[PDB]
Amino acid sequence: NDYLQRNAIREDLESYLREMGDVTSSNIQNWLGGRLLLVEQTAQTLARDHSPETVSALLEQPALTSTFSFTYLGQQDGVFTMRPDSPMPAGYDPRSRPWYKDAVAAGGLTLTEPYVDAATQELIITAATPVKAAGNTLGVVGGDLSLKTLVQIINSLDFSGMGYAFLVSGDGKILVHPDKEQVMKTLSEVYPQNTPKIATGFSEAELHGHTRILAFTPIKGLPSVTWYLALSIDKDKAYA
Ligand SMILES: CC[C@H](C)[C@H](N)C(=O)O
Repeated sequence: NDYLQRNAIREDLESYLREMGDVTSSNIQNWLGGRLLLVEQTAQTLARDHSPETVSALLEQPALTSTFSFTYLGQQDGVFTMRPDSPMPAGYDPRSRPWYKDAVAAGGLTLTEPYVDAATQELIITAATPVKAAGNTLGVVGGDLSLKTLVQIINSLDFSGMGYAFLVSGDGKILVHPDKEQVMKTLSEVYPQNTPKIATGFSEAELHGHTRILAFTPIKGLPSVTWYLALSIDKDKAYA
């Protein structure tokens, strides 16, 4: 009867959303991965040669400057070198920054959560890794990514007009979202009454007057972090 057909329709939809979540998660994994690779390659080059002349020429290579807003080296002694140039706030110390600390704590590649950029003052995410030469940490290489760029990547398609995608941490922190007002809120703040759980399937919740279906897919291949690709789908539209 109705209930079994209700379930048949629901499972069909969940199957479709699962597919979508999978290949969308892979897409963002692979996009982020190319950037992680540049940072890794850059740090490994610097481990062998970090003279001021090499640092300058390296950070100026177009494969970096056309990929990141800024690419930079923060050294163990606090010295900072960045391309391209920017006005910089007084007091700046790269060793105090989230990207530096996250990279050293991970002992290798990392992605920060959004943090307030020192110069542009906007939220950004950074790919970073320590520069290690024979066990000696010389400093950390970082490359900055705009949140705007990331929302574009995971929202390449509009899911038949059913909804959109966002990024969220395992602890429920919204990292990247089409709605700037939702960024760095938690799932619990956005959904105080009936909070979607990250494990391990599908949830309904109410947003802006409408029932949405939320589904979370792990993003693999992100070193040191546990992030999910979330689909947020208008429920009534989806079943139509
Ligand atoms: C100017 C920005 C620097 C390079 C980095 N994104 C930071 O805020 O620490």
